[PDB]
Parts: sequence; C-alpha cells; structure tokens
Amino acid sequence: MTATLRPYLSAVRATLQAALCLENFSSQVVERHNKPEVEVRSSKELLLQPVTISRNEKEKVLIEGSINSVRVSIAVKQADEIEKILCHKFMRFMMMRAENFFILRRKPVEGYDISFLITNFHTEQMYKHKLVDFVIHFMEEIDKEISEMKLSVNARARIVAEEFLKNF
Amino acid sequence: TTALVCDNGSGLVKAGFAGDDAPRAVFPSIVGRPRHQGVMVGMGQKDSYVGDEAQSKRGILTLKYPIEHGIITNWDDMEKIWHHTFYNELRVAPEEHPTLLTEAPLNPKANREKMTQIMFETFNVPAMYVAIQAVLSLYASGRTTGIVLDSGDGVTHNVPIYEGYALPHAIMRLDLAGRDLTDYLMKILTERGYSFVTTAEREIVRDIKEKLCYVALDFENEMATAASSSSLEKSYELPDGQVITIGNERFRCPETLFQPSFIGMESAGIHETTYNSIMKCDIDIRKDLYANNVMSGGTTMYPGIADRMQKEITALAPSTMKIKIIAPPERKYSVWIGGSILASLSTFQQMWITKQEYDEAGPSIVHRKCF
Amino acid sequence: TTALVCDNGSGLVKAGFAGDDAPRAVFPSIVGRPRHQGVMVGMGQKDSYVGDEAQSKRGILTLKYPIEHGIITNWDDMEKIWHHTFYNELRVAPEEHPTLLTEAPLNPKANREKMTQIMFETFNVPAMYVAIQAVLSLYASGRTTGIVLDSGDGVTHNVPIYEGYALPHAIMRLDLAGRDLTDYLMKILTERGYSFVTTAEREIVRDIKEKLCYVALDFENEMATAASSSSLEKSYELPDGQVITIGNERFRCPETLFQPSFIGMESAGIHETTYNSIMKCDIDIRKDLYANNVMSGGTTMYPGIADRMQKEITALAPSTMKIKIIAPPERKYSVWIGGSILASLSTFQQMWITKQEYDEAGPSIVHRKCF
Amino acid sequence: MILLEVNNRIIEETLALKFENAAAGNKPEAVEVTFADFDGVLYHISNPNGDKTKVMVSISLKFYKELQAHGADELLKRVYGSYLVNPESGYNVSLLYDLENLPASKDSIVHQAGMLKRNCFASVFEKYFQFQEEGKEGENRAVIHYRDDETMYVESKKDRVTVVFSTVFKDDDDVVIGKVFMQEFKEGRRASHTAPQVLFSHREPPLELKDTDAAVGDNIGYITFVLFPRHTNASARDNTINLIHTFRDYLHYHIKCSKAYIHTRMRAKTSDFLKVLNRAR
Amino acid sequence: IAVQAVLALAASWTSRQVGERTLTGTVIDSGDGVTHVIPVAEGYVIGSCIKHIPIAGRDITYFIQQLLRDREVGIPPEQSLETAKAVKERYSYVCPDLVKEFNKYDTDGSKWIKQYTGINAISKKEFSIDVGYERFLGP
Amino acid sequence: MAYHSFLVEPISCHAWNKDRTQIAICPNNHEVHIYEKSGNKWVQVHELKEHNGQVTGVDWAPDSNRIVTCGTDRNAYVWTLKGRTWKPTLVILRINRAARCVRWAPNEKKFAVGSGSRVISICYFEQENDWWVCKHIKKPIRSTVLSLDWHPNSVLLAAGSCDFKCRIFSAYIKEVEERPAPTPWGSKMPFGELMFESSSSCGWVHGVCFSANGSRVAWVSHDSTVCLADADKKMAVATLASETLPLLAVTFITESSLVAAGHDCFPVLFTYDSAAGKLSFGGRLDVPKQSSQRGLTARERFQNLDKKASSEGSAAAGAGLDSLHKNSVSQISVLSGGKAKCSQFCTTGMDGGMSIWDVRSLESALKDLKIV
Repeated sequence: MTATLRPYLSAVRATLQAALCLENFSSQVVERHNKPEVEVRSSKELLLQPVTISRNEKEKVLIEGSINSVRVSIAVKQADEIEKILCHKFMRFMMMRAENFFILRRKPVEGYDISFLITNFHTEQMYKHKLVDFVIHFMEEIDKEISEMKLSVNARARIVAEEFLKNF
Repeated sequence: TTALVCDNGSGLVKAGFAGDDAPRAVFPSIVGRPRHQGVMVGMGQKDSYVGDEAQSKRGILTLKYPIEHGIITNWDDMEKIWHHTFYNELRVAPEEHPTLLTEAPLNPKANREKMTQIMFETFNVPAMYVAIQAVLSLYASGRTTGIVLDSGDGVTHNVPIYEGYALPHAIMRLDLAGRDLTDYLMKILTERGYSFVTTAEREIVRDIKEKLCYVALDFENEMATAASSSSLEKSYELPDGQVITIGNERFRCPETLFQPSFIGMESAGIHETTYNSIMKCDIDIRKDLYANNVMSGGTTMYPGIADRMQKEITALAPSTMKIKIIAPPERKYSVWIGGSILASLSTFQQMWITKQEYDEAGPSIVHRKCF
Repeated sequence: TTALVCDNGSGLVKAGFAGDDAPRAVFPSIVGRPRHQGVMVGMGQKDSYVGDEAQSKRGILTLKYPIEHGIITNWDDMEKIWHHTFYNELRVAPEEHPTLLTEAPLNPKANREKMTQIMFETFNVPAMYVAIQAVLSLYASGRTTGIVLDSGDGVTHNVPIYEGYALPHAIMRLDLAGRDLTDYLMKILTERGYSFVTTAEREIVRDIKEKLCYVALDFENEMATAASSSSLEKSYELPDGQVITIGNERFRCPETLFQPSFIGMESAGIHETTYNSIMKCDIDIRKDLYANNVMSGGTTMYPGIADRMQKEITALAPSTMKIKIIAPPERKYSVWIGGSILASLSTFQQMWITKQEYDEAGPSIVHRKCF
Repeated sequence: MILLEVNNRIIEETLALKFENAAAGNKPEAVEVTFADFDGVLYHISNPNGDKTKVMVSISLKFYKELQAHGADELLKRVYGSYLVNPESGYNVSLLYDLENLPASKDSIVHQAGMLKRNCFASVFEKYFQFQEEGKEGENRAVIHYRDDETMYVESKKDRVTVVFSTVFKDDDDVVIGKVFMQEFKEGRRASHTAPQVLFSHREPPLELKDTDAAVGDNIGYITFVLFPRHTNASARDNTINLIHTFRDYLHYHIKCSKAYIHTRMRAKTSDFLKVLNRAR
Repeated sequence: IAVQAVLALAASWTSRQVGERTLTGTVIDSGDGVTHVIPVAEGYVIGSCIKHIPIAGRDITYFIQQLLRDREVGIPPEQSLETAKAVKERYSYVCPDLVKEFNKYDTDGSKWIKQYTGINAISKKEFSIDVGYERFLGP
Repeated sequence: MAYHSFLVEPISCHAWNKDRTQIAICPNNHEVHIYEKSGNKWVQVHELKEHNGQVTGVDWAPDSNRIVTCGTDRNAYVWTLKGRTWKPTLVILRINRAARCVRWAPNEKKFAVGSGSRVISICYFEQENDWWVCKHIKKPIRSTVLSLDWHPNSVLLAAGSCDFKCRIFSAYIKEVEERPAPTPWGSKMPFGELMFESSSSCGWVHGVCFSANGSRVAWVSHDSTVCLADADKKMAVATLASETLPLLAVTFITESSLVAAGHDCFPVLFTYDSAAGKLSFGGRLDVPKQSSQRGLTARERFQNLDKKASSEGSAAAGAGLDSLHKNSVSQISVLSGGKAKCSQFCTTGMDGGMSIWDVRSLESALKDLKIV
C-alpha cells in the first residue's frame, strides 16, 4: 500500500485536530451577515495561517483559513491530455452536482486540480468527527474511482473495431 | 524502495516484491461474474467475485481461462485483475516502480506490443523488462546448467541450459497443464453411478485428487489390485453433510500422462516424449546430465510418480553414469522466490526498456520483428 | 404523510400505514347480503355486510368469500369492501398517497391490469407498488439467505433465497394456506353426534382449533395414547349455554399437514413434499438454509409445531446439521410489519408506478413494466 | 438501431407521394431543396420548368472536375439514362422527373434513382475492377479530393483492386486509438473472418502514389483498402462498397454516439458520490 | 436556441400588407402542454404581464376520456384516447346556453346527432358509435 | 453522573436564579423559553422574545434576579421576573451592531460590556434616565470584548479582546462610584485608564479568570494560548498553549488548578504552583455516560438496504466524536461546593440536555503554590 499516505492524512487530520476551529462572531465594526470569511480576510492575528503542503514534487495541497471558514485546493501528478481532458469530460459533468453537495469552491482549480469552500455552519448542522473521518478519505476514494473510469474508458477504446469491423 | 516482481501467470497469482523469501500476493489466476438474475436487486454487489471470492461464491458465477491457442486470449479480462492487483491486493501504482514482467517461449506474433501498449500507456512503469521463467528455478538452487522441467496450470516446458546457450531445437514447450486432467477423470462419475456430477465440482475433484491422488507404481499390479481391493477407497466430505468414499480412480486416471492415447490421442507418454529433447541435444553431455535433472511444479507434488518416472526414464536410458534427480521441497511454490531474488543482481535491470523508448517509436522499439 | 401498507390477500385482513408497528384494519374478508324477508320496520338497512358486520347480522346473511384457488376473484366483491376499507375502516383518502399493495405469482395475467383499471380508473390513487409477497418477510426477519415459509389461510408459498435467486423450479407455491383440513375435521366431529353442524361454523371449528388444537408430536403413539387415555379430552362451550367435550380429533386432523395423503392428496407431509424441490439445487446451501429457516402466516402459529417439525425435517436431512427456526410470536403479522418498514426505504421509492404512466399507457403493456 | 440506405427516407417517400399524385393528376405545392450527405454532397430538388407537372433533383461538388475526367457516364446512361433528363446549371448534373417522364410502374425506379450516389461511385470503381481483371498494374488512378485535410486515390493491380488514403489527426486522444485498434485488425480478424485488406496507416501511404511513413510518428492516417477476388467477384463486392461509401465519416459520428453513452456510467457514478457524500453524518 | 415564439415573429411579417409596420400589439398563443400571452411593444415586455399559460390540450383530452363514460364503448383503453381525438377536432364547438342546446340533439336530427365509425383495435374490427352533445360540450 | 435533553435545544448559553432551578437559554435564532428543574426533570416556565437581537450572553444577577440581557439589538434590558414573566427594563449604551457579553461590577454596582463596535460602553444607572446611560472607552482600546472578569473589589476589571494586547484597565465613573485601591499592576485608576499589559497580542483573548481571590489571573485566547499574570511574583506573567482541540472554556477551580475544555468535548485538568512560566496540565477529567451494550440490529438491517452513513464506527457513539460527545458539547460550570470544595459540576451541548458530574473522586491531594 502507499503507506506514507498514512503519515500524510494522519497529519492532515492532526492539523484537522490542532485546528478544528470554525465558530462564529457576526460583527464589531462592519455588518452581522457572516461572509465567505476566507475570501474577505482583512488582517492576520484573528485567523488561521495560510498554508501549502507537498506530497512529493507535483503533488500538494493548499489550505487557507479564516478562523471560521476555509479553502482547500489539491494537486495531482498526472499531466497528459489523456489523463486531464478525458477526466474533465467528467469535471464538466461534476460541477452541477456540486450544487447538490454545497461545499466545493466549485472549480477544477489549476496549480492544484480542484478547490473547496468550508465553514462553521456545518459544525452545527448534524454531526462530529465521523464527518472529517469521511471527507478526507472519501477524497482518496474518488481518486481510486479514476482507476474505475480508467478501465471503463480504455474498454471504450476496446469498443472500436469491436463494432465497425466485427459487424462482418 | 521497491521494484516489482510477480507470478503474473497461471495457477494462482504468486507475486511479492523484488528480493523476498516468498510470494504473498496469492489467489486463483481465474475469476467469476454472476451467472444470475440478481433477484434481491440493488443488494450493493459489483459484477465479479475474484479467485478466493470467486470460490466463496462459485455457485453464482461465470468464469474464464480462454482457448488452447494460448493460455487465454482476452487477456483484457486480467484487465480487471490488474486493478485487483494494484489495489485489491496492494493499493499501489506500477507506474511508481521498475517492473519485472514475464512471458513464455514461442508466443505468437502480436504479444509484446499488445502487452506493452498497456504496460507503459496504462501501467506507465518507470522502466521494465520481460523474463522467461525456467532459470528462475535454478537461481533459487544456485545453479545455471542442467535440464529444467515445468509442468503447471498454464503450460509445460522442458528446458536444457548451459550457463546460457539454451537449446532452440531441444527446449520443448508444450500446452500441457493440470488444467487439462479433469475431462477424462470426471466421466468416471457415471461409473460411480453419481446422478450428480458438474463443472463446479471439478474443483472438489481436483481437491480430492490434490488430497489423496498418486501415480500408480506399476499400473497392472494396481489394476489387479483394484480388481481385488478397496482400501484404495478413501472418504471425502461434501457440502450438505454428505461424504463420498472413492479411490481406485485416484491413480487409474493418474496413468494418462503415459497414455494421452486414453482420448485416442496419438501423443507418446511422458518421459518417452521428453527424451527427444536429449535425443536432439549434444550426445557427449548425456553422461554428465545424469547428475543434472531438475524437476518442479504444483503438478509435481504427487506420490508414486517420482520412482515411476525414474524407472520409466530408465527404460529409455542406459545405466553407465551417476544419477542425481533434483526436485526440492516446495518446488511447486518456489519459482517466484528465485525470480524475486534475481533483482539483487541489479544488473538484471540494465536490459530495461524505459517508457521513453516505448513512447518514441512506439514499442516498435522492441516488439517482434526484433528477436 | 404516509402510503398504505396491506395484506390485500386471503386470511384475516391485515392492513395499516407505512412506518407502523402494526396494521389496524383487521377483520374477516367477507361479502354478506341477506336472504330472509326484510320484516321489522325500525330495522332499516342497505343490502350487504362485511366481516364484522357479517357477524353482526349473521343469522340473516348469505355470507360469501371470493377466494377461489386462493384468488380473491371478482372485482365487484371487493369494491365496496374497499370503499369501506379506506373511507370507513381507515377513515382515509386512498388518493392521499402512493400505495404499497402486494401480490403472489401464478395468477392469470390481465387480472392485474383489470385490477389497476380499478385502483386507478376507479380509485385514482397517485401511484402504487404491488410487492411480491415473500419479499415482505425480508425486512421483518432481517434475512437475505434462507428459506421463507407462508401459511395463513389462502395461499402457500415456500421460497428459497441465497441473496435472492428465488428458484422457479425449486420454490413451492399453492392455492391455499391452512383452509380445507377443517373439512376433514368437520367430517370427524359429525361422529361426535353432530347431526348438528353448518357452513357458517368452519369459522368456529377454526376457533376451537385456535384455542385447543395442537400439532401432533409422535402421531403413531399419539394414536396409541388417543386409543387408550381420556387425558386428551377437554370441554368446549356453545352460544345458548351448552357444553361439549373433545380431545383426540384435536391432534387427528392436526396430522394431515404431514399426511395430505390422508385425503389421497398427492402432497406428502408438507416439509417432505417441499424438501424434494430443495433437492433440485446446490449442495453448499443446505446447512446454511437449515441454519436459516423462517416462518409466518396465521396457521404457522400452532402449538407442538417446531418440536414436531425439526424432528420430522431431521427424518429428511443429511447428517451434521444445525438449524434456525425463525418463528416469532405474531409471525403472522411480521409479514405485514416488514412491508411497513420496506415502504420507508428511499431506495424502494425509486420507481413508484403512477396513475400518470397508466393515463398514457392504458393497460396494454403493464405486464412488461413487470418482468 | 443505427442503419441507413443510399436512397433517402426524405426523398423516396415524398416523390413516390408526388408520383402517387402524378398517377392521380394532382396539382403542386412549392418544393425546392438543397442539402448534404456523406462525401460532401450538395443535393437539390425542385419544381423545375415552372409548371404544375415536373420535379428535378440536382447535385453539385467541387471535385466533380476530377471525376468527369473518367468514363462513369455509361452505366449511368443505362440505369438512369433509362429516364429522360438534363443537367441543371450550378449543379454538375440533374434528374428531371417530369411527371410525364414517369412510367406505368412508377415505384420501380424510385429506389434505384435514390441509390444513385454510391452507384455513381460504383460506375467508375468498375474501371479499376476491369483493370484488375485485364491484369493491369497502376492503371489510370482516380485521384480525388472529396476531402483535403485527407487524400484518396482508386487504382488497380492484376490480383487485386485498390483504394488509398490520407487524413490529418487533430487530437492525441484519437491517435492513441488509431495506432492501436487497427493493429488488432491488421493483426486481428479471427472473430470477423472475412475482411479484405484494410491498412490504417498512422504514418504510411503506399509507394506508387505517395510513399510510406509520411506522418508525425502517428499524426496522419494514410489508410489503404485492397481486395481479394473473394470480394472482386461480381457479388461480395457490392455489400462492401456500401460500407466504404460511409465508413470513417459514419464511424466518426458513432464516436460521439458512444461519447454520449458513457454518461450512463457517469450518471450512475456521480449520483453514487452524491449518495456516498451523506455518510459523514 | 431561441425562445419558441421567435419563429412566429416571421409569420407576422409573412403577412406583410400595408400597416404591418411596427412591433406593438398582442399575440394570443395556445397549444397542448403550453399556452402563452405576451405584452410586446417594439420587442420589450414586462415579466408578470407576459403570461405563461400552463392550461393545454393534454389536460382536455383525458377529461374527454371520461366523457366516454357518457355514451360509447369497445376500445383498448389507450386506443381510447386516440379515438377520442379522432372524433373531437372536426365536430366539437361552443353553445350560447346549455339548456337550449340539449334539445337540438334530443330532437332535431343528425345535423346534431351525427354517428362515427372505427375499429376496436383489441383485434382490429369495427365499432360504430355515437356523436351528439359531446360536440358542444368538449371545448 | 446523569443527563437528559427534555427537548433538543441548541443551548447557546445558560443562566439561573442562584438556586440553579430556572434555566434561561440562548436559543436558536430569536425564540426563548426558560425551563426549570422539575425535581430533575426539565419543564417550561417562561416565553421571552422582546430582546430581539437573538440572545448572546446575559448577566443574571442571581440573588436580585435581574437578567441584564444582551445580543444583536440595543433593546437590551434588565429582564426581571415581574412575578408574571421575566420582562424587559431598558439599558442605554453607545455600542453598535450588538452586545456579546455583560458583567456586573461584582457588588452589582453596574456592569461592564462587550460591543459590536470596538468598545467598552461603560454603562451606569440613572434614576433620571429611568434607565441606564453610558460613557465610552472607544480609545485607548482599538477593538472589542469577548470575555470579562472584575477583580473582587468590583471597580477593577479584566477582559479578553479582539484588540488582542493582553491589557489590564480601570473604568471608574464619577456619577456612580469612587476610584479603586492601589492596584499593584498599575494604580492610575480613573475612567478608561491602563494598569498593565502582557505583550501578548497572542490570539483574541477568549477566557479571563481570577484565582480564588484574584491575586493572580489566568487567560486563554481562542487560538488556545493558556496564560497568567501574578502580582505577588512582582507583576509576573506566564503563557503556554494546549495540545488538544481548540477552546470552548477555562476556569480556575482554586488559585493553583483550573479546568479547561475544547472541541475534544471532554474536560482536561491544569495544575500549577508559583514558578512564573511553569504552566502545567493534569490530564482528561471525565468518564463517558455510555457503555458498549448499545445496538438494535433490525433498524441496522433496514437501513443497510438504504445506506445513509451505513458503514459503522465508534465516532457515531458520540454522533461523530465518540465518548457520547455529540455534534458538540457547548458549556461547563460548577453546581455546588465551588472553586475550593466542589460537590457537583455540570455541562451543556448542542443536544439540549442537562448533564451533571463525577467531582469528588478526584479530591485526592493537599496544598499548592511555590514562589518560583
């Protein structure tokens, strides 16, 4: 198994234990309507560090955090058009279904390959750490699914003469 | 850290890493897919149960090991099993680590392109080369020179080596495997009067056989004995609470290696057929070869066969020279471990095609106008 | 709010709502017009009476029961029982929801499309499902591999599963559950001096049975004891202040389940009769299904049953078995209650068959919206 | 279901209706047509000659200049010069079905006249057939630019009738199929145990006409198509010409049919992750 | 991809005699899943004043499938809707008062009391069937 | 010891009469009902709405029964039980946007405040206003208050701020008070003045707590520093940060030991002597109100054909945390025996339940402090 993934995502979840921070405040100088706080960050001392975290040499994460709301973005080794544009027939397909799950910073963001918008609301909405114990790892499983589409698509390459010529 | 070494072949899969003492990634090199209306529809099952899970479910499944023009032909069904390796055995990418692949003698033309098409466009390895499996055995023995038998579940071959220089006309590849045995063997159940005899019981047949079979010591003595005895007959549980007690078949059908002629097949019997390697070989060496007779496979773990085949071979042979016949404990299991340990001679890598060579022309850098 | 869940079949009525622990519509499945002259002005009535109201008027009523071959046959017969059932029993709009109806197989076909013409082109309902009646047990039992029995009154089924795979050759399914043995028991107690018996009292023999009958434990010795002991004999009581006494009949008719052959019925004792179709099948399943057998319906609930049956099933089986006899209290209603759970499953909702399909479709291929 | 005919659904049914109408002596409504097919067609149809009782089909293509150079005309003077007709302007040629050009058995021509497209192609392919039959190498090749990000020619040899190609690759995701699956044709026919030679060539046109390895290690399909006489008999021939007069055009449409399809898997998959995403609870 | 009414604009200038010379007026539109109205002045309009009328010919023709229960018989219940239309459109209209109109059909001959014939497609053989009141009653 | 949610309120704060009987709550949104200790059951006692700015803190003066109410409107009032209901009695301020917290000058003289407007709206009663009025510390402060603690002499004040800089202040008002005793931190003690600071801008100071007499003071930031200032070590200071999940709360429970709690939901102990920077822990304090026998295989089966979170884990034994520690815990307090001799303590959560707890099992030590 890719076992330094264990150091990797155990340290992700140690960061997401050091800093399960996100809790609310509204206003003290400007309006009560809690914002995309990670976008609208004015100043440092109130808030989490801006950060980036390589897995190797192409692969890395960005995380950035207001004390109440957060970005993630994640980068992948793959770089062929046959890796990218083909899975981007899906990453097109993906984004309306982001509207059916509400926490994407809804784009396949470059330098990385994706991004996320995360907030304190969720901490009050249903549950506790089973949440991040799902999320952080589900995020690998949806990568292992690329292997699922891989043999699928490669077998669509195995559609080819298997129709046209095999008619005869 | 690693470079990738496998029994990618027939029987079970028997893979590990470079340099290990043992293959470990191990389950049948065959897989099943539901033969059924899934009447509890939506019960959350994927379309296959694989080797050990195939067996856990074998009453459910359709399964494949294609035409005897090869071992298989839609190798793109090990398609699935490539992932079943990469994740379901391992959770790793081949694309990470230098890979030791393997293939047999005399594969018909298209093999190595059609292979490497996958192995680099798909398995994307840093760099690789492909071995032939015979001398892997001698590596474990710490040897180079003698006659090497394979008989297996894919195939058979019979392989003279001399620190290399192995004989293109006296190495003897053959389609034969334990694969084949059962077609005669299982017709006997109507002699047994069993109104109940199928495809899926072939694995139990093979079981009982792997538990209790042996090759007859001097077969008409055995036939006269079966005609006069039933201590032969030995008991065996069956899955509802039954037993069957059976056991003359247990060495009767184990004559067919000398008698392919049983199906009316015009092939000579085993050692006689094999001798022709030596007959085509150099003649001088045939003294010294008495000490160099190396024998192995899962198919090789039976009782009685050893002394039989020796005396059988001896019916072909002169006396005159000092024998050693050479067949180790675990010879069945062993071959992957010798081939695993080769990679320690890091020299073995330098042959490697990298993905660049494969990219640039194509695997037209190495395929089969190449020798 | 919720969709109705029902034993729309034979037996007792057993109906309620999705998400209930229980039905609340529970009464006799009966059609009950008068015959005697409409006399005492002040009595003032409509034409016919259902189950409880059939009781309430019983001396006056032609009482009838649509359940031919187990089929609750004619449409007019149900329609005002239905009217009652919703509007008056359940006090409910059938239009309020989809509905989880049910069916057994092996009916004549266009039947269902005629029914649907009623259930929509009469009763207009948003949508429905018509779940196959073994399925209902699976939530209730939690089971997925095993044997599913059914015996109340008016249909038998006996279904194998192994994660589904309900077997079209090896299932058993039949025109009635526990019903016409009472004819034999009637043919018995005429012997008890009863020049004094009626049509409307099978319903009451059935009562004495439900109170005092039991499944015989050792029939031959049961008869030896019945032939020799008064200890079997126990009293019963009749509407105007009249005792009777009974005791051997009380197991005699309660042997015909093991001896339909008593009448000359081609069925053996039923679990033997049934065990045969199990023999049409895989060997592996057998201890598993023995360790997984499940019981439901009215007449399944008799005393002495399992402590007889396991020992009679023992008379059939291979050696080394261990058993599970999933025969709960209220097992009769466990099948209703399992449909009440099923209805909650979001996955189960994902193709509720609407009146809106039918509005376009008419009847002409609803049997290929089916399998 | 995905199949086609050389006569057109659009045309046959309407004009057989016009000829049902011609048999009835019926009065017009305003038809004029232009449209396209495979092979770069400009179809046309009309109410020609102004009046109440004529119809004319017409057709125009640039590379007609490469084709009128060849004696296609004579078979067509049989099959269709059975009918009485004249070229229209702007079109290369036209069929006047004047309603007084119609026979007693008005149906019988309709199929034939509609199938004319491929049949014009066959009317000249017969010359390379005749060259092969006369035992002739290299004869009188029909170099046509039907397409031009592509190339073709028809030619002959004594054993075998021939066509050759070029076509420029646009995307590597195409090339990765192109330089693989036809090499499981050029090395794979056991389950399709019929085919003539077809050589898709990721770089390689044949030598009398262009020359081999004329592409970017893979970026131009110089496909080639050559017939065994188990095709060049007066029969197995026809089946096959039909396929060819659509093949890669039709294929490159099937590509997109199949592109669409995967979104079943993807619908299922993406819906699955929408299920999976709940499980954080 | 234009809004469907954009095609109908061309018909309003296919009609093109004198006075066809501005974009101010009012279309009334109707159909089978949809009906529409639109306050166009030189192309401009107002949201809640444009009208999107959901009421349409589907919604009629199944109501007409219930009018079968008034008079007529012998049909597969999905050739039922087919036949219902195959009557409807040539014969149906409006009356000024119901209670006048009953009596024409009750009395005054086949100009009211027409009859229609067709096929029971249960196995493709005839039915001959009523017409009358259902004409003025439908629209 | 014991727990129940009689109804599942997001108890965003809690407050009481000093006999801990009538539970007032910060609710969801702008909708309050007070409940009461019906023996140990919980039953409604009031409906309140007219402080319409949701709710934030309060200061229920719990003897006198005067809930000074706060939140997202200047309809901020002493709610008092008028016999009928708790009902408003207005405060006048010069804050804006909100009030987060409010704080009686301990002898109930007045209260201190934390504004939606960078400021301490130092608020003082007028019989002449019929109500409170204020004056403002807009400067020398820079930004507003999350937590508050008067030193026991009641005109002397500590706070935790969104201006970060860990500052000690005076806020005497001439028209209600007189200036306090020579404060060793600093003794310029009029209105708005600064006594002392620890240079710590180190997170927004989130909890502030005097020792059992306030001879030393602790602080924590929500960035989860844990810290002190001690006067008798000659205006000494200390700072540390936790290992564990980020803070909900901290309190002294002596002059030498403290209870802390964070997004780990369990409380942890702290311990100390007088060794300046020697801040030290004492480990997790609680034991769960659950044991492993929980289960119902029938619904586990029904909803393994359906699949919502249907792959199990003991995280679910705390609705994601494990430890029965829920979607989240939300507050802590001592019930009785106090920051010296506690007999019982309690906690709230997102689940809406009362909980009360195993204290005196941990009584097992003697004396504290060392002048270091």
